[PDB]
Amino acid sequence: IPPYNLSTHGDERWFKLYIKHVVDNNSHIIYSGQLTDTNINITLFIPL
Amino acid sequence: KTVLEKSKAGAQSRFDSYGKLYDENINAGENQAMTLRASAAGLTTAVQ
Amino acid sequence: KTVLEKSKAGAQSRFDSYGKLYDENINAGENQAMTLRASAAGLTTAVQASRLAGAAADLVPNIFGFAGGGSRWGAIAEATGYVMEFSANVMNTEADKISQSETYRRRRQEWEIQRNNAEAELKQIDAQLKSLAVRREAAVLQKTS
Amino acid sequence: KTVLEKSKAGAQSRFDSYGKLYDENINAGENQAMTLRASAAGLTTAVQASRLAGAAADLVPNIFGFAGGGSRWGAIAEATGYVMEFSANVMNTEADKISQSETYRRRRQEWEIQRNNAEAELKQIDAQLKSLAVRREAAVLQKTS
Amino acid sequence: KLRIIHNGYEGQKRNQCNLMNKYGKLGDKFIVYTSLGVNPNNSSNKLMFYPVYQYSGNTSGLNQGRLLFHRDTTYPSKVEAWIPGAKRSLTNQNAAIGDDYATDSLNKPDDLKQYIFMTDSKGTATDVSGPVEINTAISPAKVQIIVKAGGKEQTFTADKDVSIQPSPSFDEMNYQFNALEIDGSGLNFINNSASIDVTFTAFAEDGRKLGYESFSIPVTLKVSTDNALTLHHNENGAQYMQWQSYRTRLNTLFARQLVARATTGIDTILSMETQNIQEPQLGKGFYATFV
Amino acid sequence: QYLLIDNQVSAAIKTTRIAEAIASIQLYVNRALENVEENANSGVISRQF
Amino acid sequence: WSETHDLYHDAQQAQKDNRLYEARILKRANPQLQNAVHLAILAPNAELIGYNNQFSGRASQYVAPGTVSSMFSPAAYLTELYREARNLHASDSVYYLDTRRPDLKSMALSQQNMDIELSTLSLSNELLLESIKTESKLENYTKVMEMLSTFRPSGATPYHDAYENVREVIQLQDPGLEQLNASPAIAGLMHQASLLGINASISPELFNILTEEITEGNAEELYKKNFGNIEPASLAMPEYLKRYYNLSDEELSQFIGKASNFGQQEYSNNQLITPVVNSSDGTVKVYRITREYTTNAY
Amino acid sequence: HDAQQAQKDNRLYEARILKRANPQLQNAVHLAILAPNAELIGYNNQFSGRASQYVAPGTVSSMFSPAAYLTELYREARNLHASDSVYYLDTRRPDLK
Amino acid sequence: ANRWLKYVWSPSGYIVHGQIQNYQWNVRPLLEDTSWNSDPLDSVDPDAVAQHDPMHYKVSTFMRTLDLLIARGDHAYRQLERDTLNEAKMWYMQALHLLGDKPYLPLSTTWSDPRLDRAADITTQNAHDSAIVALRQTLTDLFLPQINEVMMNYWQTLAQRVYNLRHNLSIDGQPLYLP
Amino acid sequence: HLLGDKPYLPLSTTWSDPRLDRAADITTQNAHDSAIVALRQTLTDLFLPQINEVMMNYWQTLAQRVYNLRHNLSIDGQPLYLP
Amino acid sequence: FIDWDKYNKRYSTWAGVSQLVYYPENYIDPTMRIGQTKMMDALLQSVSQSQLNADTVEDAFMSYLTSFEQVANLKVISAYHDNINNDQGLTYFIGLSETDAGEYYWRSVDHSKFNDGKFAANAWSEWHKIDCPINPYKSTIRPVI
Repeated sequence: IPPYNLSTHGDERWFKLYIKHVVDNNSHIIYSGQLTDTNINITLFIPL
Repeated sequence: KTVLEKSKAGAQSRFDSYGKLYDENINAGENQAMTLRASAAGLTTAVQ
Repeated sequence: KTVLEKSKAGAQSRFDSYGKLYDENINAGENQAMTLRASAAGLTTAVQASRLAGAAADLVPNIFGFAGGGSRWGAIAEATGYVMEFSANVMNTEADKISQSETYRRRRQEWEIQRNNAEAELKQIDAQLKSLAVRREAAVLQKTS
Repeated sequence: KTVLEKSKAGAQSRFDSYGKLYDENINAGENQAMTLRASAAGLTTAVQASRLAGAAADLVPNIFGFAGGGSRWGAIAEATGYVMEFSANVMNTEADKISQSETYRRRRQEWEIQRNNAEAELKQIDAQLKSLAVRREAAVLQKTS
Repeated sequence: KLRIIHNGYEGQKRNQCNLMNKYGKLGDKFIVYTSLGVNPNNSSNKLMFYPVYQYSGNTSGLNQGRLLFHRDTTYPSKVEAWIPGAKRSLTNQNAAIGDDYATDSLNKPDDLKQYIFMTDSKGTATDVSGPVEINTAISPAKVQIIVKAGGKEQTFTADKDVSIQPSPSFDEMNYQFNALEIDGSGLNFINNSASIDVTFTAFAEDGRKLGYESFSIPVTLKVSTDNALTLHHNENGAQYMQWQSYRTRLNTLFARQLVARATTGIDTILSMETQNIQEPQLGKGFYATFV
Repeated sequence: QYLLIDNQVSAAIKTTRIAEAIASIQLYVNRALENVEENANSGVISRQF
Repeated sequence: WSETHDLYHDAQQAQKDNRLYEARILKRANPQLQNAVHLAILAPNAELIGYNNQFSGRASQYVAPGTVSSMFSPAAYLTELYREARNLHASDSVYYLDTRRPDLKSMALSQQNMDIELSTLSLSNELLLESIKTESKLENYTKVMEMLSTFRPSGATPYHDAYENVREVIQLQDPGLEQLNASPAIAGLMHQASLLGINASISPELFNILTEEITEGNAEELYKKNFGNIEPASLAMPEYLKRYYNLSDEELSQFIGKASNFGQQEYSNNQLITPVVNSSDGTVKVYRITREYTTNAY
Repeated sequence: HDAQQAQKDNRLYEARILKRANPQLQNAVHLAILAPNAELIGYNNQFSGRASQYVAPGTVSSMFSPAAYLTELYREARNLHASDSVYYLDTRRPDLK
Repeated sequence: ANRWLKYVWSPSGYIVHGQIQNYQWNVRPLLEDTSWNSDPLDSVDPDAVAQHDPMHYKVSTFMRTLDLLIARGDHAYRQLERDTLNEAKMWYMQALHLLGDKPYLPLSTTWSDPRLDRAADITTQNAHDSAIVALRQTLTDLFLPQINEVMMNYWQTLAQRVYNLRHNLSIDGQPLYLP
Repeated sequence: HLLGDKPYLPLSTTWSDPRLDRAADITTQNAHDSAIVALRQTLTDLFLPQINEVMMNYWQTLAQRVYNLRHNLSIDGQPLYLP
Repeated sequence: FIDWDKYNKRYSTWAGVSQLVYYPENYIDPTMRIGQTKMMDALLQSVSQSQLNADTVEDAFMSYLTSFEQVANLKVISAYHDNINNDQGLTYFIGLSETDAGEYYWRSVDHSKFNDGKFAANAWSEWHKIDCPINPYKSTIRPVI
């Protein structure tokens, strides 16, 4: 995840990861976090 | 006089303690302990 | 004065000992001893549900073919006989719990008497230290005389 | 002086007795008594593994030929009933272990009080031997007078 | 899979690696001051600053260098980095809590490779010494894996044996290699077991070692010229195990012949004639006396 | 914690020269093993002693 | 790696065999065992010869328990402590063992160093007297005490050691100064500022400090005489003053009041001290506003 | 019930600031308890440096003084009766406020 | 008891096959603070708060290590020998460098001694609650946060135990010298 | 007579009261370990081996018990005669 | 005022619950915990005696680790969800131990505690034991509410 820049993200630091087209064409949330000044390494299991 | 008044107030505390224990024999707990031992042995005619 | 200060320091050691025993009743060990006697006798409804289930299962015949039958006819009377023998052990376990709980109560009530015997002796030796302080002042006035 | 030296030699015999009992708590005998109560209640997982193995072995029919069957249908309810009756004896064995372990703890705490009663009496008689040594010096000065 | 972290040794070096992570990218060059001590004249506590200087113009596009620092004080204060050798001061009025910087007003990094006095004029003073210029860029040609499997060392670098180079980062760099070729012929099999010593290591651009991590892959060889272990029960009562040439007794016939020694009493059981009770030989063989 | 000997001790407390040099080194090791005094040699901490 | 792993576990096994072989010599050479004939414990007598030739007859010299030359003396534990712990830090470090304590390597492992009791505070003073004697490069411990008698800057340092030997004997001969009243014509010879030094620990150099005339002008000159190279902006901090004079927060607040690091000042004991900084000059000028209530306090 | 959950989150977020800003914890190096140092900045700018000012137990300015229990008592109990009542708290006791 | 406290936390590190390790906390979900209860304020539970924030499991293990060092040094005190009081001083100094120095609290604070209606004013409270929501996603009459009193008693006990060691007293303060 | 006589220990030994760095010198230790391996298959700062203290208390108890027997005392040392 | 009679009437109770958010470690007991398993209760009773050496605490840990193995090796057979829809409500599972004539457990997961792609650990309860003579045919067993 890239660090927080106000010009390309906005005034709020929240960010969410969604999964889509896995069992239906709708979306489902797999992560929710807050942007910082440092990268965030996220390792997730993606079902198929 | 203060020496014997502290001795009198100490022997009064034993006469009030052991007198309370003598006047109040078997309490609500120790009544239930001997009731259960009278109920655990009244099952001879029922088991037979 | 040194004689009564060693008597005061000895009665203080009993007031601090029996007062610590009175303030700190049932410890982490003796709590677990009465919890186990409360848990060993809470199995009456569970054993009875296993005796009544084992009795009715044995009333069904188990031998089939050219020679039928096989059910134990005295299964209900065996089950009710086992529950009433086990409930006699439950009532003895419940009686051992309360008799241990009241042995510990009477132990605390004797600790309160031994606490108050040391407190009355501290107040007695403190009054003997006061009269000895007056006996010394009457000896200094004799020294002045 | 001989009166207080026999009192000092008597309070020394209590300080040496209760001090030996306080320093030497649980002996080679009373260690084996609480080891056996810890070993008599560590058989819960072993008895349960024999009741569950005897229950499933008796659910297999044992009579074959022209008349089949023979399995005891209430075998699992008999096995779970025997474990819960045996676990009531385990919880009473575990409670007797802790109640014996805490009876021995309160026995040591009374030995500490009786040790400190003799230590305070040794320091009291040693202060009475000092004032008697001053009472003798006031009697030698009267002899000089 | 080779993994590189840029942090280390929580006292005095973790707070300097957090400054490179927060205020810099991996290809930057820094000055790490490896000798930090308090000034006994101007300090009233044992806290200190942890300075790192960042250069001007690198992977992090920066027009002008700046001196990073980290303070353990929570009160608001200025932070002044006085340089006695260059007669220049880098001062940050109203420093933030923890990580903050003081920009370098004229780009001469060679005035910073000497003694710096950092203070806040409210209790903290630090004798900043021992500058070390580092280059934190990493090329994959210097990231190698050393495999010493028996005879000859085999070195596999990351420029040829990685399909996808990861992004540069101070936090994690996972170097997943391909299926590497190890010549297992020539292993030293001592007690039917060998080993393959795999050593991870990596180097930076200025030649400093980034640490190492040694592994070991145990290889066990199955021999086929031996016989199986065999349990025997001779007709004299002796049981033994046949490990290829030897015979090792399993049971004893002591309790069979103890019964005749136990009819009289314990004085006969615990004598030496009971301790001389013999046991039969293990199968076919004989007794020989060698002088 | 540095000179490994007590300066705020009273003058009525007595040791010997061997038993104080023991307590100096025992105080020295307990600071060196637990990262109180920095740059301790890790190859010596992992010795059998 | 596994080449090192094989040689190191072979080195542990050879180290355990050296402990057992040296034990078997020293067990069976015991005169406690040789007097007991019924044990039938065989002396070595063939590998005992090779042990005594190599180690100068070590197995014939046994000692009583409680001596210094034993294998289990506290001098034998101090030797294994000093052998292992001297390499915990690097040789160029300030936390090196022979750097902080140069007297440990030079101490004799004698019977007199192990039995004879002496004060820990006497051991601590002669360690401090030796370190001051080498840095100032003085002659003996008397020149150290003469240097401390006139040394101004530090917080408890104007310590005239011969003076405390004088004033304490006077506190031991007549406690409470009984001869201050019984002999007025000798007490009249001494000025009352000098008789203050008998009750209160006021050195003859501390009398020179307390009676200086502090004016504008010499205040910069008397500062370097009384404090040295301390910068006055760093001396005036309350956290620095607490550690310098060995004070506490309640003991310092009677002098400089209530202070904090957030730029605020409060009245403590009805007085205020504010280092008011001067704009456009940079100088620091200290005020002292002191309050007394009239017509009510609360 | 959304207002109760937001009220519990305000108690936990303010706690996590004041726990990890403890000088009792900052002297112990071996705990490795990380100071916030990024949301501690926003807390001290809003509340005038509250998380840097800690107090000793037994003072009046604490969060657990008896003056802090009296403040929560007077805040809640002053509205038990109506303002025009004779049993109003500031009517019967004008010296409490 | 030292052997089982070092299965959670060893301040001297861990040695696995002749090499010191990178961690002092043997429990890796204390090494990374993983919350395993996100509803800690449903009931009054001191453990469920510590499950939401596992740093209190660090402070609890820290306090049990201190209770080990103090009670062992109290045991080594009451032998009243020469080398046991010097042993007891070692276990007291070992508990002092785990605590570090005593915290220097600032003595002047932003506390103006307010009125009771100024401190219990609801617009002070509603400005306080709305400011936390602005941080999560004038007020100077607030109450200042407080250091732990039970933690403070560790510095006060160890300052008293060493004071009795340095001045030839008993553990209760009674003198060991003859009057 | 099962113990035999009390062991006569030699009183003068090869003990020169060495410095602490002379006794804790590693080349003294490595000459000690390499000499045992030469025996299994200058150093005079070594520590001398020691008799058993618990065994020594048997000679000291029995010398005290017989002393109380020979001089009309109790087992604790108190006199059995009338002062 | 709902909490008035407990934790708001007295000062000593108000400072108890309000410090429990900030410093709960003053109230954390290592031997007692709200929500501990029955294995931790059986572990505390195995070490509740006084003479407690290194051999006893290792035999009690392996007796703890034996019961830990039975719960970690459970086989989930079937389940039932106590709602119409899968998004809300709570689902009850059922387990199987690795013993012959096995024993069945059950627990819950709360779907209202599902937040951001993962259940919170408060959704899960502990495995509760079923003392019932159960012997289904080819894992044909269902919970239901």
